Amino acid sequence: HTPTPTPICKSRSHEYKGRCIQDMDCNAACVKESESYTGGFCNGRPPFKQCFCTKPCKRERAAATLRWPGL
Repeated sequence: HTPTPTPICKSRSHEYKGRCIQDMDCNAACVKESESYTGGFCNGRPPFKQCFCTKPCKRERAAATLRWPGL
Protein backbone atom coordinates (compact mmCIF):
# COMPACT_ATOMS: atom_id res chain seq x y z
CA HIS A 1 0.00 0.00 0.00
CA THR A 2 2.83 2.38 -0.90
CA PRO A 3 4.66 2.22 2.46
CA THR A 4 7.07 4.82 1.09
CA PRO A 5 8.05 6.89 -1.98
CA THR A 6 11.10 4.65 -2.42
CA PRO A 7 12.50 1.24 -1.39
CA ILE A 8 14.18 1.44 2.01
CA CYS A 9 16.30 -1.32 3.53
CA LYS A 10 18.03 -1.86 6.87
CA SER A 11 21.31 -3.53 7.84
CA ARG A 12 23.38 -3.99 10.99
CA SER A 13 26.97 -2.73 11.19
CA HIS A 14 30.01 -3.96 13.12
CA GLU A 15 31.60 -0.83 14.59
CA TYR A 16 29.06 1.76 15.74
CA LYS A 17 26.52 -0.71 17.12
CA GLY A 18 27.11 -1.24 20.83
CA ARG A 19 26.60 1.96 22.80
CA CYS A 20 24.09 4.48 21.44
CA ILE A 21 20.68 5.84 22.44
CA GLN A 22 20.37 8.71 19.96
CA ASP A 23 18.72 7.84 16.64
CA MET A 24 20.15 11.00 15.09
CA ASP A 25 23.71 9.98 15.97
CA CYS A 26 23.21 6.37 14.89
CA ASN A 27 22.05 7.77 11.55
CA ALA A 28 25.14 9.88 10.86
CA ALA A 29 27.32 7.03 12.12
CA CYS A 30 26.12 4.75 9.32
CA VAL A 31 26.08 7.30 6.49
CA LYS A 32 29.55 8.27 7.71
CA GLU A 33 30.69 4.68 8.21
CA SER A 34 29.88 3.50 4.69
CA GLU A 35 28.83 4.97 1.34
CA SER A 36 25.89 2.68 0.57
CA TYR A 37 23.77 3.47 3.63
CA THR A 38 21.83 6.73 3.52
CA GLY A 39 20.33 6.53 7.00
CA GLY A 40 19.97 4.56 10.21
CA PHE A 41 18.40 4.56 13.67
CA CYS A 42 19.42 3.50 17.18
CA ASN A 43 17.58 1.03 19.41
CA GLY A 44 18.26 -0.29 22.90
CA ARG A 45 17.85 -4.05 23.21
CA PRO A 46 19.36 -6.96 25.19
CA PRO A 47 21.95 -7.78 25.89
CA PHE A 48 23.32 -4.36 24.97
CA LYS A 49 22.01 -1.55 22.76
CA GLN A 50 22.52 -1.86 19.00
CA CYS A 51 22.66 0.48 16.00
CA PHE A 52 20.86 -0.09 12.70
CA CYS A 53 21.65 1.53 9.35
CA THR A 54 19.39 2.20 6.36
CA LYS A 55 20.09 2.24 2.62
CA PRO A 56 18.17 2.82 -0.64
CA CYS A 57 17.10 -0.76 -1.37
CA LYS A 58 15.59 -1.86 -4.68
CA ARG A 59 12.14 -2.84 -5.94
CA GLU A 60 8.97 -0.97 -4.97
CA ARG A 61 6.71 -2.86 -2.56
CA ALA A 62 6.90 -6.51 -3.62
CA ALA A 63 3.70 -7.15 -1.68
CA ALA A 64 0.08 -6.13 -1.09
CA THR A 65 -2.22 -4.93 1.69
CA LEU A 66 -5.84 -4.85 0.56
CA ARG A 67 -8.66 -3.23 2.54
CA TRP A 68 -10.15 -4.47 5.81
CA PRO A 69 -7.14 -6.43 7.12
CA GLY A 70 -9.14 -7.53 10.15
CA LEU A 71 -9.97 -6.03 13.54
